[PDB]
Amino acid sequence: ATVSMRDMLKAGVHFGHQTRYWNPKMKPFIFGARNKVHIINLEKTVPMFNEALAELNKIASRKGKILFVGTKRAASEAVKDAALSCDQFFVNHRWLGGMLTNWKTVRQSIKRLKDLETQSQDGTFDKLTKKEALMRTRELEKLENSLGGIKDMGGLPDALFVIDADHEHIAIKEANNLGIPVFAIVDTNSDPDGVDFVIPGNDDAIRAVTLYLGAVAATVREGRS
RNA sequence: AUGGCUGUCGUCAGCUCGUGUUGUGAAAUGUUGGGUUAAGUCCCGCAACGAGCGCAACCCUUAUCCUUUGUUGCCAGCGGU
Repeated sequence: ATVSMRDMLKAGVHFGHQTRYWNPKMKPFIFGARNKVHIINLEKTVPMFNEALAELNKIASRKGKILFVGTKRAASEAVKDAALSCDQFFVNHRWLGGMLTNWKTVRQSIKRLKDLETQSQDGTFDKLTKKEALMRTRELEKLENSLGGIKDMGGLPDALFVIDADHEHIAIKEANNLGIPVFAIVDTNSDPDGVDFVIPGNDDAIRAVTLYLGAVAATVREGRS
């Protein structure tokens, strides 16, 4: 149920950014620098990866709801195959400022989505002209482009999973406000203090983000069972 | 001292609210930015997300055809003048 260090070496989890963009709040997780490129200290990560999954074992056991957040085009596709396979919720596109704290408004937009979603099945657009139908599908697709992965959310999620916290610092501000356990994949240039469960790793690699997703996929399915 | 009614900026495209967020606060954000339009009209980005009054549309007239009717209106196809 846990990953080995050998597989992570092939995954490229320790290939951080340069020594010019590094964040000084990551010193306890910085190994060295080769060709002026910081290496993630893998010794601290592996044990912290398990307790991160251990926390995932507890929340998923009590019918908990988790949220995978990643707005990078080099990670936007993996999260789609992740949440849909493990029966969860995700946000691959633009993280709206106010998805959590301003839920009383995003709740109605979901009703607006489901209003146009229900209108798309029966075919109500066939009696309206081409102008009214195209207009109702240009927003319906935009809400699918925004709230498409959280249509059946049902209230505030109980856990937050983030990919590269510094690129998602809007989501962490909302997570620390409501008191939600946030599990983030922090990079050498990212923000560690905002997240209580930090997982020092890389974000600009395809195989790196999937190795995390493969691990979190099984542990949450262990909670559903 | 007022109601109702009116002129003008101006038919200019702006004016605001609920929630969230930012700053001790007045307030800001939304309404900024790249393009675009007659126009905060529309798309994309974006700590903003939505909505309301406005703009637009629905109203009237004019322009083309068809259907319905033919008076006191009209006169082509046929006669008497």
